[PDB]
Amino acid sequence: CGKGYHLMSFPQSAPHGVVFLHVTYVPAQEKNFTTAPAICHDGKAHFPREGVFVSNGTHWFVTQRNFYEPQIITTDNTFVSGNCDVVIGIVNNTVYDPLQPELDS
Amino acid sequence: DLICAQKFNGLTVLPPLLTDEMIAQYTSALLAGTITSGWTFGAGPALQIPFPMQMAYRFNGIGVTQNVLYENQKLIANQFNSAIGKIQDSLSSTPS
Amino acid sequence: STECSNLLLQYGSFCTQLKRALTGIAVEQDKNTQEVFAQVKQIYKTPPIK
Amino acid sequence: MSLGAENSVAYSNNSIAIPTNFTISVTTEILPVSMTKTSVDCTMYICGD
Ligand SMILES: *[C@@H]1O[C@H](CO)[C@@H](O[C@@H]2O[C@H](CO)[C@@H](O)[C@H](O)[C@H]2NC(C)=O)[C@H](O)[C@H]1NC(C)=O
Ligand SMILES: *[C@@H]1O[C@H](CO)[C@@H](O[C@@H]2O[C@H](CO)[C@@H](O)[C@H](O)[C@H]2NC(C)=O)[C@H](O)[C@H]1NC(C)=O
Ligand SMILES: *[C@@H]1O[C@H](CO)[C@@H](O[C@@H]2O[C@H](CO)[C@@H](O)[C@H](O)[C@H]2NC(C)=O)[C@H](O)[C@H]1NC(C)=O
Ligand SMILES: *[C@@H]1O[C@H](CO)[C@@H](O[C@@H]2O[C@H](CO)[C@@H](O)[C@H](O)[C@H]2NC(C)=O)[C@H](O)[C@H]1NC(C)=O
Ligand SMILES: *[C@@H]1O[C@H](CO)[C@@H](O)[C@H](O)[C@H]1NC(C)=O
Repeated sequence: CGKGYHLMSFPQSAPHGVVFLHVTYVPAQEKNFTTAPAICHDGKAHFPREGVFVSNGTHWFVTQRNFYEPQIITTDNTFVSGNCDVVIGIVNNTVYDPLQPELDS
Repeated sequence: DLICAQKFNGLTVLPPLLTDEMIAQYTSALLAGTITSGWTFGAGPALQIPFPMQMAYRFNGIGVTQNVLYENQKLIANQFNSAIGKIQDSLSSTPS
Repeated sequence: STECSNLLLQYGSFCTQLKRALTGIAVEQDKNTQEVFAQVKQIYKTPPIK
Repeated sequence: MSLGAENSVAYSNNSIAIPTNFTISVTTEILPVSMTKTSVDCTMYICGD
């Protein structure tokens, strides 16, 4: 249904035929980032629930794959599977905990 | 002599517009896009992604978590390599 | 044979029909190849370190 | 004939490219659906009156 990620389509009648107006989403203005498969925190490997880990050079974030929206790496958007000894390419970074300021205050 | 006999009576074989080299080049371009960029190149600009992360995305596509790909990366790579070698042997060894 | 061609001309546009049909098939084969293989407009290349 | 513009993708083991914007693209696809409905009187065509 068109070139790109298909959103919707509109039919138009034509003599002996149909013309489809395919409305698609095309990514643009891509930017390079340093990526890692997992984040090693406290001896545990954290993997993104729905996104991908990206780094702008100094800080690590997790973002959705098809649009750049960097977010802080927390336990809400990552899941823990295993220790840090198996994943090839795992990098060391902190993983924030939302409950940590709550019980502290 | 079959080709000459056909040619003599006015039957001609027109050459294909795309040569085998250019079709091979197109397949090479598709392979390079699918290896370095995953499925992004087919939907817009080619976005580079490491191949294990691409394979983890594909694992998510079939409903398996990415940790399964990362933890078993060497086993998956070995299985894929073995299957590719078997494919070459299977094509070379079967007439039909 | 010129006599055969003169007799053949009485049958009309059969020869034109056959040439047109074969020409359509011939262009169709090239179109098939373009549809299947020419699906990218950029010739991508693999990195040197494979 | 040139097949396409030459592009080398910067593949590396730890670099990714993330889109930061989008384009809403509308494209046309034209498909034939029907032909002209023709009926032929066989007797009149071959023999007339
Ligand atoms: C990577 O992103 C982070 C977060 O956006 C940047 O850190 C901020 O940088 C701005 C401008 O340098 C500062 O005003 C903020 O105070 C920083 N915040 C924190 C929490 O450090 C970081 O500079 C970016 N790195 C690069 C190389 O662009
Ligand atoms: C990521 O963090 C871990 C834990 O802090 C590091 O592992 C330690 O590395 C030091 C120096 O190489 C060793 O003396 C320790 O024995 C290691 N501890 C464990 C539990 O393995 C690891 O080196 C860090 N990786 C990176 C790339 O910084
Ligand atoms: C991501 O970074 C790579 C390398 O830093 C960029 O690739 C270079 O692109 C320029 C311009 O086309 C070429 O002249 C170089 O030869 C490329 N280098 C390599 C190693 O391929 C790439 O353009 C960057 N991506 C974006 C979106 O800016
Ligand atoms: C995303 O791209 C759109 C265009 O596709 C950008 O919108 C343009 O912004 C410039 C500068 O602000 C304006 O001069 C143009 O008139 C805008 N075009 C349209 C169609 O609105 C937008 O700024 C981009 N956003 C980001 C974050 O890159
Ligand atoms: C990472 O990539 C470079 C070139 O792309 C390669 O030379 C290197 O061997 C790779 N890393 C490992 C651990 O193989």
